[PDB]
Amino acid sequence: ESADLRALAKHLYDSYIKSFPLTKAKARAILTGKTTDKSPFVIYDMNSLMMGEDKIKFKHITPLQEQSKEVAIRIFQGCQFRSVEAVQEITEYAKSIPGFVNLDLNDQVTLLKYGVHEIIYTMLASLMNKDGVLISEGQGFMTREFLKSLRKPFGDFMEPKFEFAVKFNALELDDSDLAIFIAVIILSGDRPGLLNVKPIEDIQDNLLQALELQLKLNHPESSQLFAKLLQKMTDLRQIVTEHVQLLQVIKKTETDMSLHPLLQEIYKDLY
Ligand SMILES: CN(CCOc1ccc(C[C@@H]2SC(=O)NC2=O)cc1)c1ccccn1
Repeated sequence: ESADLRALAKHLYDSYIKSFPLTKAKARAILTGKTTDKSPFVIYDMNSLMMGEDKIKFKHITPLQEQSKEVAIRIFQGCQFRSVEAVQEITEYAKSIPGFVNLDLNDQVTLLKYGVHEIIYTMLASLMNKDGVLISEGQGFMTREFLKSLRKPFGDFMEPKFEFAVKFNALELDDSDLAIFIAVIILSGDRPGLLNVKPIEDIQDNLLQALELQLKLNHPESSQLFAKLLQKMTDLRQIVTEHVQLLQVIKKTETDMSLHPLLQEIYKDLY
């Protein structure tokens, strides 16, 4: 019934607020000009990239990769580092979805493993506009053209995300909508190697109802927003497979690669 669907929507939105530091609301403000405390440092070329990394050096030190390697790869490892952090926030959020923790532990792993990237790219869109993407928790803004200049391999790993983002952001979803959308993505019963599909689908069915109600109430005038949003799920899935193909190419043609352990777990045998 409706009351429970709304309570489910709010539960998810609250845990979403607690699990993810940089929400779309905060992100759009920064990208717009609101919040009077700092303007994002913009990296649009190699000089600015240097100045950006220097400023980070004026500050304390953090276990990362303080250059001596190629730009395209530092940037590449930078995204992966941020992804490791994302996996932890997303996993915490996943555990807040009613029913999730009670699913077979193996399926939780599988759902997480296949849904984490689709969620990372969904959340990333919130930090992107047609010209760039926020980095360092809003501290910075790296341009789309700069990312597209990196040597060919790495020069085009973000372009598909930007293209998806522009389309996705045109739906103008807010955080309360995204929180439910993300839950629907995690609770996908079509993931490879699932042992108990039934339990997963019943949870997703409730999530879908809650999402539909949310979009109708929060966006009364947006015609077929629900259906359009569900279709974006095909694009997200494609972005992930593309990315995995690009990772294979790199592993096959780069001297060496090196992927963070947590990411190694996620990528080990994935679509
Ligand atoms: C926050 N930014 C913005 C771009 O942000 C991302 C792009 C792709 C991912 C997915 C990663 S990259 C990989 O191979 N596997 C993954 O899970 C995650 C974030 C940066 C950009 C440069 C340096 C540090 N930070």
